[PDB]
Amino acid sequence: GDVISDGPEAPHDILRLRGVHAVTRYIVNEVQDVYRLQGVKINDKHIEVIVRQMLRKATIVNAGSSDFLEGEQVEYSRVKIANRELEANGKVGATYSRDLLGITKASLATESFISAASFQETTRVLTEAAVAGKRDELRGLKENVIVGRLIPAGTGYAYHQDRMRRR
Amino acid sequence: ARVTVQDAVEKIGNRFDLVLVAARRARQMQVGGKDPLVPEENDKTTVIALREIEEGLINNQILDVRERQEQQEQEAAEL
Amino acid sequence: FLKPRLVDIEQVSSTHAKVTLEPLERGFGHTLGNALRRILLSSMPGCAVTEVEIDGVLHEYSTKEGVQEDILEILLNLKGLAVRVQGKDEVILTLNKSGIGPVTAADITHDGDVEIVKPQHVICHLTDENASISMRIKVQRGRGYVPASTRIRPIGRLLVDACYSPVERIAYNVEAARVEQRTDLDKLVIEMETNGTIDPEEAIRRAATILAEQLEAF
Amino acid sequence: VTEFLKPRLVDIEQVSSTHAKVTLEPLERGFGHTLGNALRRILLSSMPGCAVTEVEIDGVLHEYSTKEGVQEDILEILLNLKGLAVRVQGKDEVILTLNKSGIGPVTAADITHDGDVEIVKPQHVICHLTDENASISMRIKVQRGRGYVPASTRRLLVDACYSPVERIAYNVEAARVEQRTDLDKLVIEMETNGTIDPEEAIRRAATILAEQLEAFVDLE
Amino acid sequence: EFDAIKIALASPDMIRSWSFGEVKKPETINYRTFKPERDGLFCARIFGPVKDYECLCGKYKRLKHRGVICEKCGVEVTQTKVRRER
Amino acid sequence: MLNTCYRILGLKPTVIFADQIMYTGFAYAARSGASVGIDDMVIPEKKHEII
Amino acid sequence: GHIINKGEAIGVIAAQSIGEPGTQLTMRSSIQVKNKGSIKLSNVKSVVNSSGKLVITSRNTELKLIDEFGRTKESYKVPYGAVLAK
Amino acid sequence: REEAVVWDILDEVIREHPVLLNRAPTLHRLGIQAFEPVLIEGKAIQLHPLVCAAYNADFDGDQMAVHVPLTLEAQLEARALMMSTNNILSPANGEPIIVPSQDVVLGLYYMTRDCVNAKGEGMVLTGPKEAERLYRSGLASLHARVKVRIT
Amino acid sequence: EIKELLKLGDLPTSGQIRLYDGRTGEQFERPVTVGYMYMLKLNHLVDDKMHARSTGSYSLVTQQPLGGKAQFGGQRFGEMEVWALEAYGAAYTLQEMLTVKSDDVNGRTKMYKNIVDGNHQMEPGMPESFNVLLKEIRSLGINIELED
Amino acid sequence: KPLVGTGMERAVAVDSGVTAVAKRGGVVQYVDASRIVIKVNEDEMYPGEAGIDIYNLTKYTRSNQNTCINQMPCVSLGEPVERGDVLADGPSTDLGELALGQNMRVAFMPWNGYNFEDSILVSERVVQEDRFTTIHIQELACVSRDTKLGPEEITADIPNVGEAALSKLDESGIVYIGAEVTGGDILVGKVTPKDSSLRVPNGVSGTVIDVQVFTRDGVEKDKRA
RNA sequence: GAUGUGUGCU
Ligand SMILES: [Mg+2]
Ligand SMILES: [Zn+2]
Repeated sequence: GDVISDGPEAPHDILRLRGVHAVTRYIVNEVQDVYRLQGVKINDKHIEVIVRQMLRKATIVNAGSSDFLEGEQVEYSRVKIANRELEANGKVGATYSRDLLGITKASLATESFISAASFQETTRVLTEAAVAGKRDELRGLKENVIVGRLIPAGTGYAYHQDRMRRR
Repeated sequence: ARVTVQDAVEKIGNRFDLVLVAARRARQMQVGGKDPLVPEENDKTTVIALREIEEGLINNQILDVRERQEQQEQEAAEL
Repeated sequence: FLKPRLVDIEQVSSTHAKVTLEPLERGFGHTLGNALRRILLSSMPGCAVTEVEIDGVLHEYSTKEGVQEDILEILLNLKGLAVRVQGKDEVILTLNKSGIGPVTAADITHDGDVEIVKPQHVICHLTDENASISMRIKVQRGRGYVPASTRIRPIGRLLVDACYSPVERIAYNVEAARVEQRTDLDKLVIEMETNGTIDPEEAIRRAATILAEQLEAF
Repeated sequence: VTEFLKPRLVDIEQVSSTHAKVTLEPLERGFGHTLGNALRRILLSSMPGCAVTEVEIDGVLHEYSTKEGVQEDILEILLNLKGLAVRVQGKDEVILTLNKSGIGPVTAADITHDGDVEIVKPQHVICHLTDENASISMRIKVQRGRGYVPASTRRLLVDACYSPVERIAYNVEAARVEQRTDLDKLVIEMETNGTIDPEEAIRRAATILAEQLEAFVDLE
Repeated sequence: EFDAIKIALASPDMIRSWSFGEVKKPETINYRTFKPERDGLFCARIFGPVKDYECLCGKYKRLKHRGVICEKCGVEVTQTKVRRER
Repeated sequence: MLNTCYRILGLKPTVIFADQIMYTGFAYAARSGASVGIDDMVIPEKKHEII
Repeated sequence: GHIINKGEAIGVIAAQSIGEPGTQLTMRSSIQVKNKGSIKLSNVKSVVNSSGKLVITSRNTELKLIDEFGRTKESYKVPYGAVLAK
Repeated sequence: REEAVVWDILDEVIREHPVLLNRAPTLHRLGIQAFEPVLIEGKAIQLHPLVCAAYNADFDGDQMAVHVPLTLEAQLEARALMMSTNNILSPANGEPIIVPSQDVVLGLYYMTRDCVNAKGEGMVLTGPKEAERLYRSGLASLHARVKVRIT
Repeated sequence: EIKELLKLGDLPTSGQIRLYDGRTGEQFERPVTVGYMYMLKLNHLVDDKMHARSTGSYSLVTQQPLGGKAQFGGQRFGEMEVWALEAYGAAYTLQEMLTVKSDDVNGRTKMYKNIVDGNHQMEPGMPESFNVLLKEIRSLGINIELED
Repeated sequence: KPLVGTGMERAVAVDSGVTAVAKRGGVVQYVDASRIVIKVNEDEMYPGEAGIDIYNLTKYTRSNQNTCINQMPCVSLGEPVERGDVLADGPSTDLGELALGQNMRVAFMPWNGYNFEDSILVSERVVQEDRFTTIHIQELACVSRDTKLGPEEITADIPNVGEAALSKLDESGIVYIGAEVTGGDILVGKVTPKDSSLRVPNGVSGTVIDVQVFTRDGVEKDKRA
């Protein structure tokens, strides 16, 4: 992580060398510099939120007792839950390397091909979804708006939880 | 009369369950025949329900208990 | 307390006059002056033209061969006519005129129970040697401003917005009075400017009547 | 064309007495302010009453001093006297005395009666004492006048507040008859100093205003 | 009523399964008495009746016949809203 | 002042206080005639010398 | 003014907050210690010079001005090969 | 035909039924707030001054959009979540968003300010009410320097 | 020269006179700037901009209310106002904004009947503009469908 | 006129054409609300066919923006004019000098928050004096096409209508020039062989000032036409 | 109804 040259760093080097808290601290302090210069007050919770959503994928280093590929870029939550159920048994989990994608690649690379198709590059998404024979579980806020049911966010939260526990 | 819903939110401490409880109660007063638990001052059903939630004498548990009690009463009278 | 009385009415012109009220206790000059100013500006009873029937005219967006003005400009000049009908509260004046020249308000064949207070008031100019207007101007009494688009039939009757109000400007001034052995007594000079169709003394007496009649709630 | 919407007192909603709040409607358009402001200007500064005009204390002859053993300063005793709301009968001006001693508050109930001179607030505090030897006594000259008369205009002098209305404040808002577009609705909020009731001082002000409009009213 | 949306390719048998007919003549409404053609991009037979609960040839006009395929033009008397689903 | 009313007295006193501030600022801004003229933009006596 | 209620969209009230002030942003030496206190050198790698003072030999070094209480009050970046005054 | 009875019937279908008021670029969420309606004569949607900051709405000619919450849960949401009273802090930072501005503050500034001489600069008042009774009568200047007795 | 011309009238050279309040009769306790400004009436009239709609005609292919004021049309609850309703948490206002008073043709008349029946309750369905999307995707060679 | 101008009003309001400007100097011979007649100075007349020249002013007619463009004479009978000086004023000019608005007496002051952000507090005398009142004409159209089941004619025979509706239409079916109509009234009667009459749009008042019929050839006429 | 053009407003 120490500098072998000089210049501005890219927050993937920061990510994979100095960690994840280093890159959140970097992105937060930088966008907050840009705002604070103009006298805009924005609490940091919000920038930490968008950063969290920029760290969702995770490449795999070694499979282990799991069933992911080698260089497959799986989501971080799938890895977390799979390894947490493996360590519940006696097996040994999988080691991963966090990724960091911009807000435009972390949206097209989410788990629902209806969110992605309604965001951007519709043809490019429906093609890959069609050949991969994908399947959308209807779970975000935008798919429940497109379809026409309650968003799972406010009062729709109570509704959707009742409906999910009914199965 | 009603302007602010702060007290009703303090009673049902979520402000998202407040909406659902008060909506259940107001649809009781409006579609159903049930009458207000508090003297209405020419308020609509929603404000009456919110004002009941504020004076304490209704919430989700109370509503569910009343509903179960009256269901059992109707079933008993059904013979 | 003392009481004010109308001690002088200096009618300086045919339109604007100055009434005087004295003596007025301290701090009452402004109370009475401004109550009377607001009541005079708002609620005095006047007469105003309301409907006009020019002979060969169908609508107000047309012209008449011979007159130098649209029918709309004629309607505005009529809307500014100062008349003082005396017994009724609705009369129909009949203007008939032919030949080159202006058409002042004097060319209105008005009755006994009607008084045109400004006979030089132009209405429209006839510019042809054989051109003649014959209109039926319906004057009536009212209050305030009542537009044509808010009241309540043939395709002849044109409607003009009626501004039933004689006073145009009211000012009032409060200055100490000369009572033989007393000071701190005021005097209220109400300098009003009507359009001619009302009397200063009658204006002040109506204003005070309306004020006291509102106070009669208690 | 001489018939106006004549109002009537819709309600006289009274907060704790001497804090009434009248509302009269549907008052004609723009009459809210003529009426409200005429009554306000009369109630405020032209309305009769009695009030403590001056006062002499035995052991002090200057507004900036201090009598020993008295908690307050004379500059604050004069304030405590300004608020002394008092009713006097047919006499125009009278004098009262406040001989007292002992540790405790000196309240208006400790003034010599003087017959018909009546104090509305016997709980009104005038000064506090701090010694069993501390004795205070004062001659308060109360007097009848009109309105408010400061002391800079006029043997310590007290700003004489002759009139009862402590705070009058109207507020005109919009109200509608069955169809007429926008009328007025006068909402008057009066407090008095207890020596008179609000729903009576409003009527006294209306009487004062009406009697001025009697030399030139049409009697219609 | 449904809890997921599945996308996939479409097999020719499935595309025939969706279809209610076959389109073979490249002609829309006949620029005449404005009725759809026999086997054009509009067709009362394939896609559905043009007017609600009425055949195209004019042999049935009421709800009482609902469901009967006509014999002259084979336009099953049914709703017209099925021309946006078939 | 509004932000400290909100944290000491809650939400309802603040919603009532904000309207009072509004009406009583409007009243006493109108009641002051606080206009703007040309003699209010006063040029310094030292602008010529500095320039 | 309380902890966040379970079940409420923070990912939307976050992006709205980070994106509403967008229309307000644009689109188109020596270390002068300022206050009273002590000095600390983060990651010191230095040596005393023949001039009697210290010279620093590590690029990541930081100079912290600490208040007399113990809290950090100022922080500057000191380059490679910079002679100190104290 | 707008008979004289489809009013107050209307003044009653309107009593405690909020309506949403949206301004064109809804940049953040305060750009939709639900107000209770007051029926006015005219064709302009009168809009309280203290919500203009949130809306970012001057009155130089911009337009708003009313929506009507029909169902009953939508009214209780427009009242318990969106009512313009429930939104006196900004969700972007803990800063207030009901901030008086630009005339409410020139008024409160001209009022609460001192001039070193005035109509009555010595007098010792006996409370706020006497201060008002004196200013209104023209016996003291709003900028005088008095000694009030406040509790 | 402006001040010289004011003196040639008889007006105060400061351009500011002492105005009185019209409704309380007392001075504005400052001289105010009174003069004559040439005002224009831009033709953004208000009775050309006021529009309201409860129910009118609805479009043809996507059964939504029509647009604009000539067609008795409704305001566009845009894509950015959906995020302002999602932010608040108002999940019922949003559902009725995109189902009942908008595409869903079968549950859009049940709501009219409920409303003029004394009931305020929606039996919502599927926006008929999602079925248009399904048909336009299924009319490419792409089998898109709903599971169970 | 503007009291505080720039001097560029007499150029802008003359070079834009709205105004009726003299071609050859002379003496005004006859001034009507809708025509001016200039008797040309013989110093500027041609050798043959001396005569005069006539300016037909454009009375109330409709501009592209549905407003009134309407010339009115600014000269008087028997009065000399020279070349290139206005004889009639156009829309929003005053004596041949651009005038876009009115001069109103402003007071710069806060007034109880009615001019809060950028708002304006207009007196009631500004609307009593009808000085910002504008005029706006709008043409409504009704075309009679030959549909199937036979063409559509403009007769007044309208089924399922009260007599209050057909009260304003004349016998030919079209409205009377001068009929103060309001929202919903019938302006033209057109019949669909099974009714697509032309009606006043919602909330637009007016007074019918000009009815105007066109016809192709072989269609004989109607008395109105 | 679709599209385009243009103007304008935020
Ligand atoms: Mg703007
Ligand atoms: Zn058939």
